[PDB]
Amino acid sequence: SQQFDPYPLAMQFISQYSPEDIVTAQIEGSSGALWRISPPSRAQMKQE
Amino acid sequence: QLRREQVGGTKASDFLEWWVIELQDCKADCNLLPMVIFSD
Amino acid sequence: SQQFDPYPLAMQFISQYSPEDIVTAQIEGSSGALWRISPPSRAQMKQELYNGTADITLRFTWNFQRDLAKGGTVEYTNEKHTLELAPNSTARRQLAQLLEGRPDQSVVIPHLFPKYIRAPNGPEANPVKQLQPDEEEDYLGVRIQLRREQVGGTKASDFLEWWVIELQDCKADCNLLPMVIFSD
Repeated sequence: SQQFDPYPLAMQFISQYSPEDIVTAQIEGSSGALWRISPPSRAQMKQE
Repeated sequence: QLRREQVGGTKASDFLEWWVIELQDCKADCNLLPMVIFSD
Repeated sequence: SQQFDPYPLAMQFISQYSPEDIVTAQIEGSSGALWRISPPSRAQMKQELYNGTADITLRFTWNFQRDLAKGGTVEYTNEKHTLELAPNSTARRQLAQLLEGRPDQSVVIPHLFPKYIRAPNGPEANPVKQLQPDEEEDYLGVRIQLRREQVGGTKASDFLEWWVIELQDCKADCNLLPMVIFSD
């Protein structure tokens, strides 16, 4: 709320929601799986 | 970004690939992307 | 409509639907992903495909996801076409040969790809009974093939495999399979 306090529309929107009703999703960036693509489709990707 | 890892021969298929994405302006949690969502 | 104009049942069925209510799904044939199977399970596949006694099944399943914001309750409509393979028949032996690593071997499974499908408001995307009266001989055939790519040692696990399927009678769009579906 402090971060978005100057703005009126943002402030009313955030005020509308309870604190235990908003969640932060800490999606990992690097923790992915192997990229699986057939070599022909990857070559076509690069060429296109 | 794309990460490679040699295994082992064909050139491009010769080794493992995966993808790493990170936020544009990251200081210390570069390996993490927050996403705030409001659920009614 | 012109293509199916002589037939009465087909003509009434097509007339029933609006032109902006039927869609063609240009599912790609060759643009697949790597076939991932554990080496023991692939070896067991090949061995059971050669020296098997019980018939082995082979199923082709379609599944349509429709937008749920337009009303309607069921959100997925799916159905499968199951084809049996009797032991030592030509197709099963052909597949067992296919897994051997031949460079340009191919197999043809007759009557597997139902071209015209219907997607009702229920979870049964049955193939149109009418446009394909035979219901088993009107299904298109599918040419299956396996592609290898050397990497690099164990022989069979030494290199990448994926599968490419294409329509039985293809002239220029061989890398594409159309699938016309009527949605109520």
